[PDB]
Amino acid sequence: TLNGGITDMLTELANFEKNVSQAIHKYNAYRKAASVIAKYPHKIKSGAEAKKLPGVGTKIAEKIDEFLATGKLRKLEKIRQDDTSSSINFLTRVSGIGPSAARKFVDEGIKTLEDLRKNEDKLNHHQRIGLKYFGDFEKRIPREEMLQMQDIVLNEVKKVDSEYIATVCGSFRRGAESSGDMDVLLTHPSFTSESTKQPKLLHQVVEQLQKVHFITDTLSKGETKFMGVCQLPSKNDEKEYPHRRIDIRLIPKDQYYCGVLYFTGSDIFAKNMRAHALEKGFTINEYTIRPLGVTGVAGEPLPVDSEKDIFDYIQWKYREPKDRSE
DNA sequence: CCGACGTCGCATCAGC
DNA sequence: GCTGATGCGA
DNA sequence: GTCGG
Ligand SMILES: Cc1cn([C@H]2C[C@H](O)[C@@H](COP(=O)(O)NP(=O)(O)OP(=O)(O)O)O2)c(=O)[nH]c1=O
Ligand SMILES: [Mn+2]
Ligand SMILES: [Mn+2]
Ligand code: NA
Ligand code: NA
Repeated sequence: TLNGGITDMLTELANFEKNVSQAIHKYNAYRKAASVIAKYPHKIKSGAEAKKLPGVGTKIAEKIDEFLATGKLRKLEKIRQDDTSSSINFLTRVSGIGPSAARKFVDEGIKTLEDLRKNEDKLNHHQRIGLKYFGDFEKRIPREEMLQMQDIVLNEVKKVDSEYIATVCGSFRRGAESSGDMDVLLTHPSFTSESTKQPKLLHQVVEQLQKVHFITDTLSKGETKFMGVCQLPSKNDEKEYPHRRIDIRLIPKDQYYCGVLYFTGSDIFAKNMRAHALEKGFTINEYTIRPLGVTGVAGEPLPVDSEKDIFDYIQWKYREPKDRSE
């Protein structure tokens, strides 16, 4: 954490441009610069040194100079005491609330935590639940708790159909000592790129995980993606565990490796990999890696049978999950 | 300079 | 009801 | 905001 103050500054700038300015690319530029600096093994002595890194240009270099000299950045000081910006930035932290909904909520005077509670009738379902567990969602999950949840999910899954395979991707698979949520890839042999030989495949798993009071809430649900809330069971006389966000993704069994690559992350690592795939003339999603034609239009799925195979096509040495934490 | 910036799932709304 | 765009999220 | 070309 050598360059902690800097990466925080850029991350805060990223949040600003996303939530307030609604400038998504600026937001990704800051997050990209913060990431490349995050894994820079030196304590940066000057902006020009940082400018030697990709994703770090003139404007950020100048801001880094200002930060390194004063210990602060004036643009952020101004933003911090801007009440509208501070209000919008806050509302966006509630799940289901983005820059647009936050901005309009502020136009109605709804700009604090109680504002959201007394005006509960103005939220859709996602925002209602996202506010219901705002406090709990702020807490991280120690890896120890992640391990408990994986036993439950994997065993409950086993009980519905023993051919379900369930893998816990996300930062957990990246070996993080603490995660922000739980991410689960799911594969049943009846669901391939060829056919859905069984309906309700994901529904029945959600159903089972609700029966055991593991999944307490749903933010959204489809035939391939679930977004909701879970909770570890506490013993007698114990304070309850915080409610945890959970994501479940049903991906066609034969397209597992593109799926496990996608959901393992990190999100930036992905964005850099897929952007590199393009420069090599490939396009990767959670399903397939495919070549790009002479006209841009992608061709047929190339054969993939390992995580490493996808790294090969784009001329990248395989990086274990632990090393994708950009 | 400038075009492009990973890719896609669900909720939701506009328009028909 | 559907198609496509938009908002928010993975 | 950055950068390839
Ligand atoms: C949010 C998000 C996720 N993803 C992919 C990569 C993430 O690793 C994976 C899971 O989403 P997440 O749980 O929001 N990210 P996380 O598991 O990497 O980090 P954390 O430990 O939950 O905070 O999905 C993207 O590719 N773009 C995104 O914007
Ligand atoms: Mn996660
Ligand atoms: Mn997640
Ligand atoms: Na640079
Ligand atoms: Na949000």
